[PDB]
Amino acid sequence: KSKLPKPVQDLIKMIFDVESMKKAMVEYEIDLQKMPLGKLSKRQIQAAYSILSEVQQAVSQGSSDSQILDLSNRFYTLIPHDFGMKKPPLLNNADSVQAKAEMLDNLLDIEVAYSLLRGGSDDSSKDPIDVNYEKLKTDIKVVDRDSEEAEIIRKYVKNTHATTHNAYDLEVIDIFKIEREGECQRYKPFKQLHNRRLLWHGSRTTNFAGILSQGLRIAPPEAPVTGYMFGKGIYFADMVSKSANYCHTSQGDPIGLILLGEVALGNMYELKHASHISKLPKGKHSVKGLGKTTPDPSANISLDGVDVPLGTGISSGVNDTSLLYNEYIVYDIAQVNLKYLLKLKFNFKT
Ligand SMILES: CCc1cc2ccc(CN3CCN(c4ncc(C)n4C)CC3)cc2[nH]c1=O
Repeated sequence: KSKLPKPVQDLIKMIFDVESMKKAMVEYEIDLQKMPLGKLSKRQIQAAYSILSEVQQAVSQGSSDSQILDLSNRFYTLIPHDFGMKKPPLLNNADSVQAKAEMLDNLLDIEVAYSLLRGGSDDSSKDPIDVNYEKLKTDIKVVDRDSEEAEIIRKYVKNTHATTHNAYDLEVIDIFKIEREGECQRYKPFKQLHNRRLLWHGSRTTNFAGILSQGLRIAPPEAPVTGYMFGKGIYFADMVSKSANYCHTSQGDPIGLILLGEVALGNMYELKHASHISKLPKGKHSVKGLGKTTPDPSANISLDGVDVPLGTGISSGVNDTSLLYNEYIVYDIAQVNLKYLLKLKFNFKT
């Protein structure tokens, strides 16, 4: 039997749940009979991203819907979708490209999680929770509820739930302190950079075995850059609810996971509208998407020499922006040092 704390054991059970991986694929309208979990490969995902990039070019160059039908069918050939003896919807627009790139980004994390379960050793004398914990190459510790670090984290959650995300409220169940093997060493060129901030990143529970083993990653070269608002980077928010929306929890599955990462932002390239960039302008280290609302800067605090923007939301004074809240993007995986993982209960009012 495992000696791991019960909250860590429950976390491991959650992120390696095979039935949850299947459900995520069903949600993504994938045909499980034609493409089951075991059949998912990096090669097929990579080939589907390329078709998506082909669709991105045909949509921008104003190709006919007749010409687009063949690229759309090509996509469904690589990634079977659930329809039956039916005709699938046309991938003939930017919204379609964006939704399919988002789906493939999720399939990459699910493939990692499933490859970790199949690629190891089999020993019935060891607790399978202990076996799976070791596959993550991450030290996971429970943060004491009464500590100052837990108080700062709970205040950050409490103060940054946006009014426009009023459909649910959040309850912090567990706070974990996480240390991914070799991540601190990788972060070393950025450890003293200015503007280091503790920011949120939400994701589906089915992505966390991939996030903990491989860290936060950028979409591959084959992925269509126009499929992402600020291009292929790693996205963060300073508002908990903006990130919690990415958990995709529901009344039937209300437990979600969200990260707190130290992000070395440096000189930020400030943007108000979409810019599908391939690289940053010289001297810039990140992108800050300017929101209409920002946490109150007078309420900024320090937790281990890093800024924590835990103030309640106030007007940023920024006009004519496509964003309600800020977002931060980095384009080098080394600019992120994952610090905490929170298990949250969503209480829906709807
Ligand atoms: C503004 C805050 C924010 C933005 C946000 C945007 C998108 C995703 C979805 N993630 C799917 C898996 N994905 C991936 N997994 C593997 C690869 C190679 N990639 C690219 C990374 C992206 C989650 C997000 N959470 C947030 O809190």
